[PDB]
Amino acid sequence: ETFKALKEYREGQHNDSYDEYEVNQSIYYPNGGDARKFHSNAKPRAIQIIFSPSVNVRTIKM
Amino acid sequence: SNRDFAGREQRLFNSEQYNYNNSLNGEVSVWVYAYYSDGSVLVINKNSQYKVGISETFKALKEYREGQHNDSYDEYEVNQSIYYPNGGDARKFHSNAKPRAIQIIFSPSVNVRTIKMAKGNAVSVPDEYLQRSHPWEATGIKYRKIKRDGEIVGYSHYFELPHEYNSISLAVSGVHKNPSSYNVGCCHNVMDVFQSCDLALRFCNRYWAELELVNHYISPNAYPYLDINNHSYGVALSNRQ
Amino acid sequence: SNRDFAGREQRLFNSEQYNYNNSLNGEVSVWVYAYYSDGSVLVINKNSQYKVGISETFKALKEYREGQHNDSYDEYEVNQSIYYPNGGDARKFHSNAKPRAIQIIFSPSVNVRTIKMAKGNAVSVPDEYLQRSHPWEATGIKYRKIKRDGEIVGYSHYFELPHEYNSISLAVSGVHKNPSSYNVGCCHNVMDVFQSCDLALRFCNRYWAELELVNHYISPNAYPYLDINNHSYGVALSNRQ
Amino acid sequence: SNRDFAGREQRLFNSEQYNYNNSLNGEVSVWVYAYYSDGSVLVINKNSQYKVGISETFKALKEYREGQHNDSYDEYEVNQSIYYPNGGDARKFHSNAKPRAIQIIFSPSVNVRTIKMAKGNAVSVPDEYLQRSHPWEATGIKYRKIKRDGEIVGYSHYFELPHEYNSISLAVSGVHKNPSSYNVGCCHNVMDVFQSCDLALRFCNRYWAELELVNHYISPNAYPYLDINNHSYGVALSNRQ
Repeated sequence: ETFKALKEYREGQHNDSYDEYEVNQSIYYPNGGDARKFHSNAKPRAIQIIFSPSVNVRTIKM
Repeated sequence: SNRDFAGREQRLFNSEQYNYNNSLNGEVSVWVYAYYSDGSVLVINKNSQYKVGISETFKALKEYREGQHNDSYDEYEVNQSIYYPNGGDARKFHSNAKPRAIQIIFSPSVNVRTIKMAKGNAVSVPDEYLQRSHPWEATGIKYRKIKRDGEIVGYSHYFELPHEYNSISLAVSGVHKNPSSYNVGCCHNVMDVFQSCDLALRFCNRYWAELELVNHYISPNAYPYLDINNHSYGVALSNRQ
Repeated sequence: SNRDFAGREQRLFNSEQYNYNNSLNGEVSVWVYAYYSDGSVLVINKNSQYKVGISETFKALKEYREGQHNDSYDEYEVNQSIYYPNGGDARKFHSNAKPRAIQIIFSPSVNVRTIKMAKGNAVSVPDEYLQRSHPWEATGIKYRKIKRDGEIVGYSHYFELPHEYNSISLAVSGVHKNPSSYNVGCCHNVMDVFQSCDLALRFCNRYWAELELVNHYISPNAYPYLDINNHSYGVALSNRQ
Repeated sequence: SNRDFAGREQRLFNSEQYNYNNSLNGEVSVWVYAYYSDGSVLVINKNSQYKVGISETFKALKEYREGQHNDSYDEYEVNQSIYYPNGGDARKFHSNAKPRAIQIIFSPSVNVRTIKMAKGNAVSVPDEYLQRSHPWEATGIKYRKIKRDGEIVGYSHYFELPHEYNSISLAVSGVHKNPSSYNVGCCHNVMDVFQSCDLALRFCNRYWAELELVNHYISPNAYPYLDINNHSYGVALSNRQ
């Protein structure tokens, strides 16, 4: 997944979508964007990766 | 030499400002800063003679973005589910409009031993139920000295609200220092204190970042501040050029 | 026997809550309930030491539905036609946002003889014209005891506004009981009462039905209430398990 | 002298970066730039081990302005009239959302003789009809060396779409250089190449101008670029300080 694809998207509701285009610009390069927030609440705070027990753990790559 | 009158007058002008603020004729001031997860900060300031404070509801401390969408209907529902568990029909687990932290700051003209805080729950009860509530706690011992160049420029109490259950109403209060034995609230001056209640000036605003707060609110007004990095701001004036 | 310490401690814990509230260290509390024709109810609550009250404009008591349509422009006009007959350009004869009834409730820690109400007209004049207005009426004799299990848990004043001309502003005030001869407002404690003004916590909310009010506001907080069926709510604590 | 170890280590650090990229352990990368009449540019980038490519539909290459109006219903219709003449009900002769030009860029770690392109028509057919389509053309001979300071920093294929009939789907593919006789896709490593398919990282974005692309995408990441003035960008690293 891309950075943008991992950001919170709320289906059928407002998403601050124009401002969040700008958030992205300021994430890709410091001071690159014209966003009206310091920290986007759409950014993931954590990640968990889970594999089925049928994986070989020594093959996992990230 | 002692004939540098520019130097002597500069030092006096600053000392006079320091001392005037600390006189019974001067201001006492309080600020509440509410810190939100998007990095924006709400400030509420009040400035008055004699005594000063601030009292806000749970809802009033929640992030409000002027002239933009605020999820306002869903946030009515968030409130209902905060006032009573499962009381609301909200489409989120955690409202990002809830303050993540609070900082209370007093001007150095406060008497720290007079500071009082009522930190209520979300229905504005200080301590679980009204029948068992003392209506304030004296929190002065918890205030840190905000210092610049050796000089106390302010007092800070900082507390996080990092858990889902930190949902608060808040009032704080302090009294202007008075080392005299003259009671400013006794019969000769009491109606002046009643007038001071009417005369107190309030300010509020939401800044997009702590950077803006520091650059455009704290610094231009020579206010005290302590930032999230534990760095002090303000201007030392006592016997200083 | 007298060796049932669980029983004795339960009774003391409750008696202590009763008595603490009624101490000079305790809360006094007031609620204004405004009842609308759609069955929803606005509550305003204030909780403070020493004395407490609530003061609202005509407009502030009108139904407001958070995050939904409110006929807001037409309701500006309704107001103009309420402030002066034929002063407005409203598209309705009677605004359903006007309160149909009011209930004032005080905690049992109030002294009923101190209760004061200023029930103004729509431009906030107590009695027709300011020049002839006493700024309050002492309404204590009109308060009914809200009782549970023999115990007074609160005091209620209920009044309807069933006529087209009942358009009001409203303020109410009461003082915490004090059977002592120690004046809490005299010179030794006066600045504490001034601080109590800053420290008072406010709450407001509109509930969709009296059922919600009873289930999710009155009951979980052990507050007193009297419903439109004349049924009492609250918790008796004096010498009770 | 030979005892300037800062100098020797600087040159090695750069040479190591050059060489690592070109190792079988390193990345191979491709970029598609689509140039629109309003001067904005869409970039699609993919970065992977072993081999890498990009495949897009006609519609996917059309200008999309995030969070703004896009004439989206009319542009559904534009598409219908592109897929079949007079198939749509569009209110324009020429959509300004259609790319005016394409540039394909590969990292210098590609083997140019492995580059393959399938430039289809608007219904994703490489050559008029599927029955007569070879599914790719080997276009390596057309790639220009992007050079800085003597060093090949990338490879460019640039082609305009200046006619009303240049309506394309597009896929491109290249393989990482491998001067060894070790086949990275043979049985000892084949499942690593299958994993590389999962592990490939994609990026896409629309920049308002080529200036922004150069300043904020190409330059900060030490990527190769050739601008519309035929000027080269990138960083030379082989045996350089």
